[PDB]
Amino acid sequence: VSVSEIRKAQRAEGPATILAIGTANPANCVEQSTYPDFYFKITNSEHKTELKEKFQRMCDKSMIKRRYMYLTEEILKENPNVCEYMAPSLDARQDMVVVEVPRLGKEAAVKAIKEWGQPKSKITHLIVCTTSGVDMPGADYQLTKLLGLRPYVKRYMMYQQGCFAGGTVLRLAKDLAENNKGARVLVVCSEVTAVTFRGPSDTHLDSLVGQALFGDGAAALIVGSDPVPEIEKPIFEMVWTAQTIAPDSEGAIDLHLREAGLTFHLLKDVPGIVSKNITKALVEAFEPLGISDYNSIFWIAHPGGPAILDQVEQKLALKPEKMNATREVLSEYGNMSSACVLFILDEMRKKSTQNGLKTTGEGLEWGVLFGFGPGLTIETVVLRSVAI
Amino acid sequence: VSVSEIRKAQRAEGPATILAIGTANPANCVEQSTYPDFYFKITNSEHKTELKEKFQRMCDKSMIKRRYMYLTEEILKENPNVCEYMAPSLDARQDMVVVEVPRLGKEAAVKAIKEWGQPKSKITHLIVCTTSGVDMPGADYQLTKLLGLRPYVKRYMMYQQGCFAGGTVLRLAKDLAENNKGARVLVVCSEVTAVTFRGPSDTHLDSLVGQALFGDGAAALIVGSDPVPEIEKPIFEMVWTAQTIAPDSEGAIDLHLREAGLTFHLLKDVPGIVSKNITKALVEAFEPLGISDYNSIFWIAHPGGPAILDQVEQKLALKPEKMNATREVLSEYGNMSSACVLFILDEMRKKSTQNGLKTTGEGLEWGVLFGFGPGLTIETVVLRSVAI
Repeated sequence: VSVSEIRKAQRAEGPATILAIGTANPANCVEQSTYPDFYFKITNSEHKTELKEKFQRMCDKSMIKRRYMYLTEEILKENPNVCEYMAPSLDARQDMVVVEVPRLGKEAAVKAIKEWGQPKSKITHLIVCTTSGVDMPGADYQLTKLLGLRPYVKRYMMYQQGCFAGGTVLRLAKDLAENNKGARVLVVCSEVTAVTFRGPSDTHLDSLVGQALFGDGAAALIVGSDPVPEIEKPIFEMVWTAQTIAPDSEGAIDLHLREAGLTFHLLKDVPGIVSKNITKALVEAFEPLGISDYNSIFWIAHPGGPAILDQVEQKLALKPEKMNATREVLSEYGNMSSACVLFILDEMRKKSTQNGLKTTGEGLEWGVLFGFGPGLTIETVVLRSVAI
Repeated sequence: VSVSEIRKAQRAEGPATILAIGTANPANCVEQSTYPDFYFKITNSEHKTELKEKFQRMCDKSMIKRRYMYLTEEILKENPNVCEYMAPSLDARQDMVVVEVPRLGKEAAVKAIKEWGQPKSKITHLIVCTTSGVDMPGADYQLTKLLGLRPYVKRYMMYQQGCFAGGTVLRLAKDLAENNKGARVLVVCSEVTAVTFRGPSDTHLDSLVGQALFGDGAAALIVGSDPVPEIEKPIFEMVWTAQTIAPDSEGAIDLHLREAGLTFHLLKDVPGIVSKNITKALVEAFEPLGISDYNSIFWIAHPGGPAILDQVEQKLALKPEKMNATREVLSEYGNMSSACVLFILDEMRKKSTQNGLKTTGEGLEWGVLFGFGPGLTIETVVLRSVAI
């Protein structure tokens, strides 16, 4: 047997391409304007006047209009340990998210498969990504079951990943599609805040900020190299990826899975660290392509908070329109952790097509997608649009 | 800018190759002959006489002479919640393994990098895999810091994976090395039983079986395509991989992460399912290669328990020597979950080289490595040996 023959016959030829995007969110919609009143009443903290004022300002500055949440008032009233700031509550939280993560991801995945138009039996790889809960067999096994994928689908279960992982799953699917002839990767990010929700405490305002920002959602992609012309429909192409850890950012964002659920901590200035290091990330990606005008590429940035977006825009002098798709997803859905950046790609390509632009990346050729999260980690994906 | 030029210049040419292997284990060595006495005492269950006799039979049939355990008598005496069959103890368990996982992985990784002999700054990708504990930033971030890797190393944090993911990390590193010119992947699997350890209960004999089998260990690999002749030293080549879910195996092995730590459940006959499904996995892998004599290839099987090995050997009529390296690792270390198969590759190539055989695969050309675990999942990696 010749391994070099086997190897040339095994691998794909072209760039890993996004061929379909589908999204889903819990039915329960939570208005941001009145969230403070609702959250202080459900967590029994109505008597903390200075603290609720603090949360009202947080919610007012978030630039989030609404979020979708698996957690309802009814569910929360049955779980006082989840409504406390710190009470043993992981078993109850796990019981919710071990079921909700695959459920919600299945909705998003069905949508993406329908868009793609090809038999689910041609799905050869599955990436499932979440930051809410873990189990064995994982959510990857659950989604194989729920979707009726072939039992020999090759699975990649990405657990406890964090806000920066929409970039990581793309980085992964790129190598899976490109190195394997005929491979079609289903990619699912599904994030539920039932593991992080907790009551307010005036000595942990970083935990509280989280309660203003994180929302639920799943996004699914079909990724593959060598699309069949006129049968499959390219949306975006991946060209180059990177992951780095920003200097001076030790302990900026930490989340620990405990008996009281997933705690959320912010010890450094995230917006300032991201803004200070985004240029270096851009030159590593775009210098080899000869591009240095960052207003000439389309943008996708994980909206960890609005201040990240503002401080990046200001550092680079981005025109205000560059972050439009990013800010629309933040407005309608809040920070959905790893899924957010995938919703943004959907928003951008949908708006570009609806508005008659020349490419799926706002009429521009090249673009960038950034994931930001614990480490402080920056994930970079270089994208090329598709004509029409 | 041409994406096809970029794609041709970006990818590697040859098969992903294992270039170094290093292992490590906690210093505390626990003899199996006297474990029943020690465990029924540290868990305050000396009254449970019938149960303890059942354990001694489990331990005597295990074919495990010793195991290395991070947990010591001193640690167990400071953690009575850990020694109960089911007491709130995840926070204590997480505090142990969030630190011991990357500590032990770093020992293994330093050994492999020393074998490899190239500057650690040439490590471009890092896969870290564990079934014990989770945290954010992960053990991948911790090992990047502990080892001094470049902060732009591309990371793949595989958490809550199970016995079966020694195969998974090889499946993963194959695509990473093969699709990226110059990529050198450090792979670390590091497994500590402090999240599973718990007292006995005579109504849960499946959990008790876990206490007789699982041990601690880390194994590290350097994986890359296009090795530099006579600078780098190939050990094994990967040629083809697969992952499947055996029919009729729902709920065979389940592990849940709870406030009381990671529970372990066995509801089906694992040895029976693995043995009924192994032929199908071998014909998928070897039919395309023209090979059907399973005694003509070298073998690496995850030793979940000894009955898995006995029932596979019997089904296939394997000669008794085929499972030698597997059994020697089971004997000296126990089931180390995802790290186990990697120690078995290390034992086989070291014995082959020590005994003056012609290849690193016991003098044979082609081999197979199998990972077995929750799902019921079977991971298959086809390997070619290297001369000398």
